[PDB]
Amino acid sequence: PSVFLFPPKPKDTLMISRTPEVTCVVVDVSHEDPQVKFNWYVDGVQVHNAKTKPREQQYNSTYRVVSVLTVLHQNWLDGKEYKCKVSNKALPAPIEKTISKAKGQPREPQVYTLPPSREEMTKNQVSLTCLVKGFYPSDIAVEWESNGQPENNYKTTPPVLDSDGSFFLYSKLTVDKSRWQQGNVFSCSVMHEALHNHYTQKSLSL
Amino acid sequence: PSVFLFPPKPKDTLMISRTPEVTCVVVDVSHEDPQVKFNWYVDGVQVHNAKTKPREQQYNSTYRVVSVLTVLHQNWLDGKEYKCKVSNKALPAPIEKTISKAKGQPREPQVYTLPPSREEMTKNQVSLTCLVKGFYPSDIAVEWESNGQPENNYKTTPPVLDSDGSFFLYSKLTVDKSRWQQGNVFSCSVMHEALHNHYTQKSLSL
Amino acid sequence: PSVFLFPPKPKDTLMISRTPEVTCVVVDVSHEDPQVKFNWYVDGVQVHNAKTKPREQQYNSTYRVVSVLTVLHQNWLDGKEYKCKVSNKALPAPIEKTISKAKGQPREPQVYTLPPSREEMTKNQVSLTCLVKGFYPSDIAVEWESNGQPENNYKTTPPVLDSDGSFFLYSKLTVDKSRWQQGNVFSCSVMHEALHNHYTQKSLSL
Amino acid sequence: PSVFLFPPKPKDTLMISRTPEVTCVVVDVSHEDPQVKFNWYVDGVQVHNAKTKPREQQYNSTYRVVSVLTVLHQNWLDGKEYKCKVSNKALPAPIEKTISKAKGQPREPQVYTLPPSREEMTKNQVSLTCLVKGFYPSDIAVEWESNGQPENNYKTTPPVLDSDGSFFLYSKLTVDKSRWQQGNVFSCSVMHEALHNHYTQKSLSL
Ligand SMILES: *[C@@H]1O[C@H](CO[C@H]2O[C@@H](C)[C@@H](O)[C@@H](O)[C@@H]2O)[C@@H](O[C@@H]2O[C@H](CO)[C@@H](O[C@@H]3O[C@H](CO[C@H]4O[C@H](CO)[C@@H](O)[C@H](O)[C@@H]4O[C@@H]4O[C@H](CO)[C@@H](O[C@H]5O[C@H](CO)[C@H](O)[C@H](O)[C@H]5O)[C@H](O)[C@H]4NC(C)=O)[C@@H](O)[C@H](O[C@H]4O[C@H](CO)[C@@H](O)[C@H](O)[C@@H]4O[C@@H]4O[C@H](CO)[C@@H](O)[C@H](O)[C@H]4NC(C)=O)[C@@H]3O)[C@H](O)[C@H]2NC(C)=O)[C@H](O)[C@H]1NC(C)=O
Ligand SMILES: *[C@@H]1O[C@H](CO[C@H]2O[C@@H](C)[C@@H](O)[C@@H](O)[C@@H]2O)[C@@H](O[C@@H]2O[C@H](CO)[C@@H](O[C@@H]3O[C@H](CO[C@H]4O[C@H](CO)[C@@H](O)[C@H](O)[C@@H]4O[C@@H]4O[C@H](CO)[C@@H](O[C@H]5O[C@H](CO)[C@H](O)[C@H](O)[C@H]5O)[C@H](O)[C@H]4NC(C)=O)[C@@H](O)[C@H](O[C@H]4O[C@H](CO)[C@@H](O)[C@H](O)[C@@H]4O[C@@H]4O[C@H](CO)[C@@H](O)[C@H](O)[C@H]4NC(C)=O)[C@@H]3O)[C@H](O)[C@H]2NC(C)=O)[C@H](O)[C@H]1NC(C)=O
Ligand SMILES: *[C@@H]1O[C@H](CO[C@H]2O[C@@H](C)[C@@H](O)[C@@H](O)[C@@H]2O)[C@@H](O[C@@H]2O[C@H](CO)[C@@H](O[C@H]3O[C@H](CO[C@H]4O[C@H](CO)[C@@H](O)[C@H](O)[C@@H]4O[C@H]4O[C@H](CO)[C@@H](O[C@H]5O[C@H](CO)[C@H](O)[C@H](O)[C@H]5O)[C@H](O)[C@H]4NC(C)=O)[C@@H](O)[C@H](O[C@H]4O[C@H](CO)[C@@H](O)[C@H](O)[C@@H]4O[C@@H]4O[C@H](CO)[C@@H](O)[C@H](O)[C@H]4NC(C)=O)[C@@H]3O)[C@H](O)[C@H]2NC(C)=O)[C@H](O)[C@H]1NC(C)=O
Ligand SMILES: *[C@@H]1O[C@H](CO[C@H]2O[C@@H](C)[C@@H](O)[C@@H](O)[C@@H]2O)[C@@H](O[C@@H]2O[C@H](CO)[C@@H](O[C@H]3O[C@H](CO[C@H]4O[C@H](CO)[C@@H](O)[C@H](O)[C@@H]4O[C@H]4O[C@H](CO)[C@@H](O[C@H]5O[C@H](CO)[C@H](O)[C@H](O)[C@H]5O)[C@H](O)[C@H]4NC(C)=O)[C@@H](O)[C@H](O[C@H]4O[C@H](CO)[C@@H](O)[C@H](O)[C@@H]4O[C@@H]4O[C@H](CO)[C@@H](O)[C@H](O)[C@H]4NC(C)=O)[C@@H]3O)[C@H](O)[C@H]2NC(C)=O)[C@H](O)[C@H]1NC(C)=O
Repeated sequence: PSVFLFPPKPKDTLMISRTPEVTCVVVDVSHEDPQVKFNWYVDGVQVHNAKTKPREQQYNSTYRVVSVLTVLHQNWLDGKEYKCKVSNKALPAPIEKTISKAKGQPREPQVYTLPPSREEMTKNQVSLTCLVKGFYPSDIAVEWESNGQPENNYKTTPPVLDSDGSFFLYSKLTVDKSRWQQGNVFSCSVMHEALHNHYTQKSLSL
Repeated sequence: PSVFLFPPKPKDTLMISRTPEVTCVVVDVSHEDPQVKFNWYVDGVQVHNAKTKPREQQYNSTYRVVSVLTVLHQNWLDGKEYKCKVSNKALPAPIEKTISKAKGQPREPQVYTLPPSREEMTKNQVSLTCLVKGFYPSDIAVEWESNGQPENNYKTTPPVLDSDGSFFLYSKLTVDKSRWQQGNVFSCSVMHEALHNHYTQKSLSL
Repeated sequence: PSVFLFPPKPKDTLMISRTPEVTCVVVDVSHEDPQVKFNWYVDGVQVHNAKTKPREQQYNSTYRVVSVLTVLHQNWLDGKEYKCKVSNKALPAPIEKTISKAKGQPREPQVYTLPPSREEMTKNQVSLTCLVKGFYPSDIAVEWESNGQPENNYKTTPPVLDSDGSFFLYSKLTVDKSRWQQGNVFSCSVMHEALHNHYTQKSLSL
Repeated sequence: PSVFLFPPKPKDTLMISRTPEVTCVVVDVSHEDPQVKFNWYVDGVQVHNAKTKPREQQYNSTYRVVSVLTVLHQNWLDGKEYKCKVSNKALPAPIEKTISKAKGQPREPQVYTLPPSREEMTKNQVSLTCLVKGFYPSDIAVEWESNGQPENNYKTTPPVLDSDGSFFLYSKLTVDKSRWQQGNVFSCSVMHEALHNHYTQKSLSL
């Protein structure tokens, strides 16, 4: 019987709108010793009931019981260590897996905007590109805006480790040629931990 | 013995960095019946221990006991009704004061930037002005940036009710003439509930 | 039982036609000790009967007795300290609340009128704005005139302290686009203590 | 006991000099039932001995037995389905995991090379970028050359699915400013299934 802690999705931490949650999961819960008793400790103080809220589930030939605890942004972004202390009878001595954003003197993500190669103009749909480099840690979200209104045709590579011990990632927003020539202004937003107001925006036009 | 609920400061709600808190206070707590027992209910479910955390305090010729409960942005911005149910013996039937951001189909704050009257150029320190109008509700924060770096010399009128049932407010950033002539770019940021990404920025230059 | 002194409205002080009055008010006057005896002292000499003139009034579960004393412009603008010395039997030692408007070197507000950001022109109703800065003390009132006739659509932020130890405040007069383009002449009037003839007017047009 | 099939590395498939191999691996092989009997079938006909060649290995508290089969370029690029049929006594009915790379009409990536945003020039190290889009299937590898000699400072995002059902990926080669200004010629090489000679190269310079 082994435990697994799950950090929250980025998007949900960086925004005041969402509810980011830390997830703890237990798999391989023997039919004979089905009792699992979760114990959550926030940094140090037990958050007891806090928000923990499981359910049981039959699976493989075993069980999978998942218990969830809500997290306060503030605390997370500030590194409060979150701890899961799960207990069973089959198990010998309760397992205690832990999890916190990975400490690490943050690096202010650099963000540039790059236009389509003359070459691409040859086709009926050009492609704009905004590289987001040298930031830390991975957590970060990118979104595109052509005005106040944000666009649809766009994807975002996940991050890769650079040599700096830094991070970088790209994002494409394919756009119908006309648009681009008709010199419209586009902007890719980058929300992250170190951006002064957890945000910065750049723009591409003609 | 009467109770008073206190909504959180704007700044602390709109940002993922801060810890916005709802404050409940009891004044006029008779020397003979000093026992006050707080009961907090979130929307409906009692948050029992949640985060409540008071202390007693001798004052006037009476007592003032303040108990505080932490609030999750999400929930607040979404209107969860927060309720304080205070009880004493002197008091007849516990008092139950409540409090939630004031419902009200929000209005996307319009934000413009205005330069100094030719007339002001006459002095050794000009003044830039960004009006923030027609938004709702009052909650909103304004900050100034000349580059990535944010400035110091600046104040922000509180809001006033307009005819629209809307709100508006101004903000000055006095700046040394040279600066202004040396065509530097300035920007006043407006963080609010309805701004797509809870933010928008405008700029003033030459 | 607690007393509250009320300085006169600005308009009423700065003009020779109005009668500006200082108001003293008593709240929570216990049904058993309803006797309240007003004692007015101007600067030093008791103004005894002067113009004091109350009446009694039953309220929530208490009484609220208001007594008023007329003030001479001259004396006020010159700083004569006005004092209210209220006495009751319930109360221990009569309360003596005082009131004079600000101490110090009044300063001449300098006023500028500013037009609507081109951007605002995009809408069906532009907005004119006249900042009134660097004045002392807060006392001051603003009024709008598009001709000899003054307008209606307009509000006035209260003052905020600046760094000069000075004061400033703004005022909006939203106006329907056409009229503004139709190059009409508008003026925001500023009545204050240090304006030569306790007034000054500026205008905005095309 | 569970089996895992491993497709060959791209470079090894697209080139006539390398030997690309499909790998089959068995984990959690119980100390009591350590007998694992590998059965390889190419597309349909069992390749019996073919080239299969394992060995046993003790691990955590279990065994991990890896057996490898060499693959003919031709057959692979043509889609021959490769199958691993592993059997043990502990296990109930042998596991048969399969593996062939993608089905469908491969598509010819179109490649563009893009320069660093003027803005980047502000720093001590610019960054070159060549987007590789609209290709199928994911299989593909990129390499950088500044001459005949290929560089080191560079990473390569994995692919992401686009809307065409196509694929695209980027690759950064940070380079010290001077060199870029010193107008040196750089080229990013793209080896893939549909590139005429399973290759194509583009260059960036001044
Ligand atoms: C009997 O059956 C059970 C389930 O049955 C499955 O069977 C298979 C065949 C399948 O086809 C289905 O039929 C069915 O799912 C078995 O349970 C499994 O038990 C495994 C252990 O034996 C366990 O392995 C771990 O898996 C980890 C990740 O697995 C992902 O993939 C699953 C399927 O795609 C998915 O369901 C999982 O949830 C998980 O994906 C991510 O899960 C998050 C939880 O919800 C989720 O988070 C969300 O959270 C917020 C909250 O609202 C919000 O929802 C967000 O959207 C979201 O972020 C993620 O989104 C979600 N992703 C997706 C795409 O949904 C894997 O990481 C583990 O790796 C570790 O184990 C190695 C092996 O021992 C170690 O060597 C490694 O070190 C590693 O752990 C390291 O930990 C270190 C510190 O913690 C790190 O430094 C290091 O980086 C880690 N290493 C790595 C490389 O990760 C591990 O393999 C399975 O997850 C579990 N399945 C499920 C679903 O529970 C059961 O075991 C069976 N019995 C047996 C024993 O055979
Ligand atoms: C014995 O002494 C006690 C204290 O002693 C005081 O004595 C005086 C003379 C003083 O000089 C000192 O010696 C000492 O302070 C007495 O206690 C007082 O009891 C009063 C009742 O008798 C009570 O009146 C209410 O006051 C409300 C606001 O008062 C502010 O001002 C205080 C002093 O400046 C300040 O300390 C208060 O805290 C409060 O200011 C704001 O307080 C928030 C609480 O901390 C604070 O919030 C923060 O929260 C976050 C959390 O971290 C973060 O900290 C943020 O930074 C921050 O936002 C605010 O910042 C803080 N502001 C500042 C500048 O710090 C007043 O609003 C009440 O008005 C209501 O009452 C009227 C009369 O009955 C009603 O008619 C009105 O309707 C009104 O209630 C309405 O409610 C509706 C719905 O709720 C609304 O629709 C409507 O808008 C409301 N109306 C209005 C106009 O408000 C009320 O007057 C005093 O506050 C209390 N003082 C203290 C400090 O507790 C005790 O009473 C004495 N015995 C007696 C009976 O004589
Ligand atoms: C009962 O009840 C009540 C409640 O109320 C309610 O009720 C109901 C039933 C009815 O009946 C009524 O009453 C109401 O509705 C009570 O009483 C109340 O309350 C209180 C007491 O407690 C008071 O006081 C408070 O508040 C205030 C405000 O007020 C104001 O406003 C209002 C509104 O509107 C009004 O009404 C009033 O009056 C005021 O004002 C006004 O008045 C004046 C005079 O008359 C005016 O003027 C006039 O005159 C002139 C001459 O020339 C001219 O003519 C003009 O035109 C006119 O008009 C003005 O203008 C007006 N305005 C308006 C608004 O309208 C406040 O202020 C206060 O406050 C205080 O406290 C706080 C806290 O503590 C603070 O903050 C502040 O500040 C103060 O104190 C102090 O002060 C100082 C100065 O600045 C400072 O510095 C310091 O610091 C402070 N301290 C502290 C602590 O802080 C208060 O609070 C009220 O008012 C009342 N109401 C009425 C009616 O009035 C009672 O009590 C009960 N009973 C029992 C329970 O006991
Ligand atoms: C014991 O323990 C262990 C743990 O671990 C650890 O430990 C230690 C002690 C040591 O010893 C070791 O082991 C380590 O460290 C265990 O085992 C383990 O774990 C597991 C089992 O459980 C496994 O598996 C998992 O993971 C995976 C990953 O893997 C990968 O990676 C890694 C890292 O590195 C490696 O190692 C491996 O191998 C892999 O890969 C690799 O390999 C291959 C082959 O060899 C390669 O290739 C090669 O070959 C070629 C030919 O030509 C060439 O030569 C090249 O060059 C070479 O290299 C490759 O490349 C490599 N790579 C790397 C990375 O390196 C994963 O994958 C898996 O996953 C799964 O599951 C999940 C969940 O479930 C999912 O998601 C996925 O997906 C999968 O499944 C499935 O799949 C499919 C496909 O896609 C899908 O669709 C589906 O959906 C799915 N399902 C689901 C549910 O979802 C897994 O998880 C591992 O691996 C191991 N490790 C090792 C060593 O390996 C055991 O178990 C224990 N015991 C007991 C307790 O029992």
